[PDB]
Amino acid sequence: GDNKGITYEELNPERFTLLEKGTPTNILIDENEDQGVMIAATNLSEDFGRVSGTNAPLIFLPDNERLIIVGTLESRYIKELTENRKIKGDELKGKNEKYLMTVVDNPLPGVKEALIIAGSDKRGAIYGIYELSEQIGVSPWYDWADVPVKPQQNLSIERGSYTADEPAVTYRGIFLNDEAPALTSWVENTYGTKYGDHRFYSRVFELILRLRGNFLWPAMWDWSFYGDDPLNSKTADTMGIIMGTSHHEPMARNHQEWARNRDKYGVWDYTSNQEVIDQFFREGIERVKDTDDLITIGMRGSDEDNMRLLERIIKNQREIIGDVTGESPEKTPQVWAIYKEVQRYFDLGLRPPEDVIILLSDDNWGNVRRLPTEEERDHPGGWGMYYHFDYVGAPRSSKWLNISPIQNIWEQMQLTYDYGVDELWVANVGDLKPMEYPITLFLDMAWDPTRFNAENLLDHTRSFAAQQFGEDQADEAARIINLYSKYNGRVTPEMLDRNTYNLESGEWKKVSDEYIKLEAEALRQYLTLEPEQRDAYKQLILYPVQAMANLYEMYYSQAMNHKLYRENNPMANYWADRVEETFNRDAELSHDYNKVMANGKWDGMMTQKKIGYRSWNDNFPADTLPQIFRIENPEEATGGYVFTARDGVVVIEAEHYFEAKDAEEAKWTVIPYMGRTLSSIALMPYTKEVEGASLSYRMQIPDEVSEVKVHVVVKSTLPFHDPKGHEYRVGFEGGSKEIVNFNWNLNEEPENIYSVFYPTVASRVVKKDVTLDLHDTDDGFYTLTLEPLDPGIVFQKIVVDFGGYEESRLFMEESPNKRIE
Amino acid sequence: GDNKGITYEELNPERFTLLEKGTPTNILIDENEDQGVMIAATNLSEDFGRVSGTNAPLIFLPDNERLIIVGTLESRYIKELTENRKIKGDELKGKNEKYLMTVVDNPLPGVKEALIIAGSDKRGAIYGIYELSEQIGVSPWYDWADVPVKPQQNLSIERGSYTADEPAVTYRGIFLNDEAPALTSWVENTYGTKYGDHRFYSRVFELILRLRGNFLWPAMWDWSFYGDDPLNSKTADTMGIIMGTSHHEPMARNHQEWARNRDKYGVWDYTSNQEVIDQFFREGIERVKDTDDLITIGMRGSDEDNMRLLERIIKNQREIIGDVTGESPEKTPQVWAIYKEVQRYFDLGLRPPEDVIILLSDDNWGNVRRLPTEEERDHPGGWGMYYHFDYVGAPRSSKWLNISPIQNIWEQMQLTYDYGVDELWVANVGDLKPMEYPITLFLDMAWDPTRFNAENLLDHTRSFAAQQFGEDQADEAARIINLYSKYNGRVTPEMLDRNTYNLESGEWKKVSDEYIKLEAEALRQYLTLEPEQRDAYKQLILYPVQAMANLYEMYYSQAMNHKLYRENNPMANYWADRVEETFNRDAELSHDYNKVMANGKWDGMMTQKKIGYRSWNDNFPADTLPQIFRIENPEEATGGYVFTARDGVVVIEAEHYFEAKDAEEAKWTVIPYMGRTLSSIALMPYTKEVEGASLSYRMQIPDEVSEVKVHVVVKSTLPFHDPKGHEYRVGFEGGSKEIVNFNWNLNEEPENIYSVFYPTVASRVVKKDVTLDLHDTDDGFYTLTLEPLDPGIVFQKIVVDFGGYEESRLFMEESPNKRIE
Ligand SMILES: [Ca+2]
Ligand SMILES: [Ca+2]
Ligand SMILES: [Ca+2]
Ligand SMILES: [Ca+2]
Ligand SMILES: [Ca+2]
Ligand SMILES: [Ca+2]
Repeated sequence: GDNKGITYEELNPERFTLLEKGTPTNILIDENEDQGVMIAATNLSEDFGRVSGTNAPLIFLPDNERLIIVGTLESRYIKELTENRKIKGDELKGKNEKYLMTVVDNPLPGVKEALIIAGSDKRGAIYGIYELSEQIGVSPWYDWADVPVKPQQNLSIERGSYTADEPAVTYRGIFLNDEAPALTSWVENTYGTKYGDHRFYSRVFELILRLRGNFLWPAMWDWSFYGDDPLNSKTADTMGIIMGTSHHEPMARNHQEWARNRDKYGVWDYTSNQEVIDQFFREGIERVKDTDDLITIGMRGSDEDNMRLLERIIKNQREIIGDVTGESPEKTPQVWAIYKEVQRYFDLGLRPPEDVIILLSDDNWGNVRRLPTEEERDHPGGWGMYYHFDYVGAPRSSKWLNISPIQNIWEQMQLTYDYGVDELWVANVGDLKPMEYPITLFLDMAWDPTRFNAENLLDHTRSFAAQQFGEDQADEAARIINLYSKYNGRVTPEMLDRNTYNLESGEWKKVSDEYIKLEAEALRQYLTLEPEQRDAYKQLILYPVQAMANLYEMYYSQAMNHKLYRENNPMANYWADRVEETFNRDAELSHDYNKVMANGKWDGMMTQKKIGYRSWNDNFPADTLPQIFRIENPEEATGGYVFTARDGVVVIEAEHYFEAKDAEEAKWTVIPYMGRTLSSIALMPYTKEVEGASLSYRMQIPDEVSEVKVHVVVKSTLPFHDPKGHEYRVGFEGGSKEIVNFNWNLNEEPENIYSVFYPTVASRVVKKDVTLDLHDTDDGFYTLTLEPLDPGIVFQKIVVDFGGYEESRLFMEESPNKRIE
Repeated sequence: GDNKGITYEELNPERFTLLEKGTPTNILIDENEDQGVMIAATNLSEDFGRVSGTNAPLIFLPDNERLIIVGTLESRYIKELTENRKIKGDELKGKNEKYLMTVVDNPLPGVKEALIIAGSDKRGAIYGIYELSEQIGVSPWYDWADVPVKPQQNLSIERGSYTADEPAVTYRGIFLNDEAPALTSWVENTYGTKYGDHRFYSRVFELILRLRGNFLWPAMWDWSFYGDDPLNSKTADTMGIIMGTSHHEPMARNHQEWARNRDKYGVWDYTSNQEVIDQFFREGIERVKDTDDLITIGMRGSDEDNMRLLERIIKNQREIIGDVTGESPEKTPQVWAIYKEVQRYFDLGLRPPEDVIILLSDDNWGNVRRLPTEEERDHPGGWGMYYHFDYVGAPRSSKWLNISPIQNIWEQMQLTYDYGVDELWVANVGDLKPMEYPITLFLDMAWDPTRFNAENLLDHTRSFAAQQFGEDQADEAARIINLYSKYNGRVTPEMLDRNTYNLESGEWKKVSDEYIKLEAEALRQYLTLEPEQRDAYKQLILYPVQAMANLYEMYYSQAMNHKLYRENNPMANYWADRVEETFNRDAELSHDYNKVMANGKWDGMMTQKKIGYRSWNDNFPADTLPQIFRIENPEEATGGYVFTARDGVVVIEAEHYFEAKDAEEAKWTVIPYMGRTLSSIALMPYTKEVEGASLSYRMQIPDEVSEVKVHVVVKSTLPFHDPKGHEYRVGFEGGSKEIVNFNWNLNEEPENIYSVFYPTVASRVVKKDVTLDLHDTDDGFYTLTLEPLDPGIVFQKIVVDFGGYEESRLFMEESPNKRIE
């Protein structure tokens, strides 16, 4: 985490041994230490168990000659080292959330050598403990993304003095929100509770602390953090998480505490229900009195009368705080949120009391609305920013996957920090998963925005990947995380549909093929992993990539189906099938995530519907098959194709004729897939005469064109029946025709054998061209005919060329066309 | 194989039980049966072992009341059933290679019920036995492609009478050729022999017989089938394989028998060394006297004197055959090959004796050169066709993978059969692997070409896939086999290079992305397989697909590297890296095939070099890295980009400026990957004034253009500093400029909030356009400048539009450009 390259997998005299032949060195702690530090030290002890197979013993007396000595500045053992100048206590005293990690010789009598982890306060000590956890190899995501722990037999750590200094943002954390159906289902499946209890939140707290955050807004759609379980707040307070509430939840009451008793409580109008709402406020403050939770103040129900009533609500709330806490209101931390109604009041002069944090919000889509000017930056209480990775509302909700590329988060948050907003940073994380990477980035940036610039963003992603998957996997894993996040930034999954990208220009095909290419790369990486890494890889990379590449292909296929159905081309049916198959594959992938991956550990987390949005909300029953169209009796829907020119050319796959007239006995037969592109078409069988047979093609050409060059691509058939060679006649109906002999020189005569013969047969095709004058027509429509004059001619592709011809192995993209009857 | 849907996985009173609760029914055979039939029956007995865990007992007396009774028409038990009209003996007597498979009640006294497998001759009986093998689920490829056998506890087979009738081609088989280094290395690794001995060939024979072929040309570059091991011919003769030799190996002597003693033997000129060469011929015929091998006749060293000497050689060879065999020469089967020199002699009238098969050849690339006319079809000896899946020679060798799509094989071989060529079909198969599928198709077609037409080719591929991988895998496995074979038909791997496909038109990207998409589909299928199917899938599908998709991407990357290096664009370095990585991946894939897959069983088979061809032959040391180019000091090779218009537009990724002038303090900073396409560029940090800063772009426009529409795409930044909004100035240097305010209406005012505000911020970008008159310039070069007037403007993309603009999510493909200094 903080300090890279200081822990080694083998021992050394000038390094400090953390683990030797499977035996961990013991951890010394003051048995009366802050309990949250003790919990973290117990987690560290188990972290040594995950590494080596045996927990590091947690002792209360220096029984041993080598020790890991942990604690706060005021615990008995740490206090003794600072007093004896064995540790630079000045670097910690008065500092916020800071640790000092260093090896010292003879720290205590009877102890020869120790690693010291001293915190300026309880969170500083917890953070230093979790730094050691990451050194020995336990990712913050070891539980919440199943990131396995590499087993070890020996670990040593370099001497030196290490710290993360102080955090740059005072309160750094997350907001569980948009939490139904995913997080709520997962909690009910895991804990049996239709609410979040202290078991669930304890698990959330440990993750936030390991990530070095300190702050949480709890889930509140249909839950109440404070009311549902009395141990919720007690656990948060003990463990070291600062709790808060969102914008319109004043005075440490969760919204649902009012809603669940809306009939008993009244109006929520401060003018009529004033003493009912005052008592509401008071009870809340009483619940939190000796915790350090952040208190939202204010309220949302003429302009000057509104500004006055809000002024009264606030100073009323602050006398209630004074009353309950028994000390002046500024001794309790407070936050006041700017929303639309009160944004006007602010610009007219309205400010909270100056010790109060003023919380700003982004636009629900990751862009900051408003930042302090140089005159407003003065505000002694400072400023907050609320940022979205997930949103329910306009113009359409995004509830499914990560949509927040790393560049976007950084670009707006670096602006936020440079304008002086550094008291509170809190991110809407949805159900938490699958926002694991943007959460890590956002908290790391809140710790020290200074270490992030444009040139080094991806270094962060790389270190993240090396932590989750090992050095040897990190470059490629980070590349894929960065690139899929970028793709998801182009358009949310919920707003992606058949019309998002340009079909005719090739843009749709490009972005669909490129997402599938990303999937192929993720699959190759997946196959190189050890089995114990697969679930973490699926959660962090493979499922978002596979689900998005499948979703892109579904809508790309739908647009392809609609285009071909309009054109009356039976190929629409193939694309209808692909829409069905990909749509079902979406259900297969999320079934795997919920039920099979990690033995169903995350069942519930991936139940959000995403296919079938018609408005902004997800109030449709389930994932729904995108509408598709089918051509009845397709194998009889042939011929009748008419082409329009495009870019100085008409390019024609040979089976898309207008009409075909057969021979006596021999019939035009298309050979599916044959040749370089669509197919081949030939008179079958090769034993009958071809007299009178023909293929004809209908095409529109701009009347400005007076002569064309016709290219005809056929299979490199050799002259098996007659060494004169095969000929066919080619020309426009009512105009000039020429006869082409395409293989007279495909033989082993000395002048042919290597100059032409072996070159064209190894290529498998023959291209010939004639130049034909274009006679005048009233409508611009022409009929090109192909009359074979020998048996066995396999026609494949035609291009009539009047400027736009491009040399190419496939003979160019087919021009626009339609089918008739 | 022959009869589908007649074997069931559970028992039934009206079906015949082959396997019951793990116990197989016994196989009755005449203990004095033809030994090759006995070997096949022993293989059938072991096939029941692979299915159920216990071999079917092979007995010589009807000890049991239910039996599988097998044998030739003249074996004692079969002979008794035909005599008692229990079997329709008339349907078999006189017939060639035909079996009858049918359930009969009370076949023999003491036997209540039996499945009878009666052959018209030894191969007919062997074929009927192997039909039952496929019914119970043992693929012909169970050994040669590790196709696993589904375990069973119960099998029953429907009553009825089943046959494959008689084969349509008399001799059907393969030619091991181009066999070094792959097949030779695999044989040395597996058998320790620098030659093919009877252990190796016995394994080849069993495969050919299970595939229902009967013919082999043995490996002969540096081996001698007849001379290297005396059991080679004896095993072929016993087992039932007809042996032959290639065109210029007359009289059952392999070429190397002459070459290894070229100093002792002389000239190989029938005029000078006549009695030395006569004795050569005689010894050969003596070796084969009572086998049924096919004898090549003729010889290759004025025109009328040549036709006379060849006439003399032939009738000389035929008196030698008469002498050795003691019977007239026509009682020994003979074949005479047409090659170039003697093609003239044929058209002047020269024919072999009329009992001799006249062997024709394709062009070494799968196209038939010459077929009999209606007058020549008369030839009583009939005709052969030699067909290539592999070739060493012009214009360049193809030695690595399958290059023969199913459509091409069928289209030429159906022609071959319809013109009366049906005595000998033999395919050059290289090292045999990896031609497994075209071999199966080619032999199946030789058996009965009648059942193949254009509409049903892929049904064959589907049945093949269902046999190797199960019903549930068959559609998808066949789809991939068909599509990769088609791709390999476009250009051989050896002739593919950076120049094969069109780069500028998008064709190269298309075919590279589509091969990778095929790989992604193969990988998804691979993950659904049972572990015991993985090696067969890798051999038949995953390795050819992965190796080709990697090879395509390597050369596509090389062409991309060369284009960007020419343009002096540092992005060439990324593509240089991809060439290196893909080139090494080619070595990783074949290492896996040789050393890891199937525990190294096939080590040697995939050692052919394929990257580095400069001429027709593979006489370079090893796979060699394609040449790539790198730009030194790349992160300082920025700016200086000049664009040329294309298709009525100039499309510009914002970081490709010509020059950038910074502000006081704030500097132009590109944010890699940010936005929808290449990147974003912005003045950093957002706290300093932007006065005087600019980005300028140089572009050439046709002088016919008099006004343009300029689109500028920026990030949807909101007016955080000033609700007036952000502005930038945009215009041409020396011409008109306009000022754009791009976010004045991005707010929650009632007229903005849902009409524009939430729509554009959810899209993350803002596009604005101005219309600017185009002033005259002598050279057609223009400079467009972008001057930001507020902090925090994130520029992303520009398009100057004069006709060619297309609405698109990515704002079109960047126009041609170069970098300067
Ligand atoms: Ca969600
Ligand atoms: Ca501050
Ligand atoms: Ca679903
Ligand atoms: Ca080979
Ligand atoms: Ca015949
Ligand atoms: Ca190699």
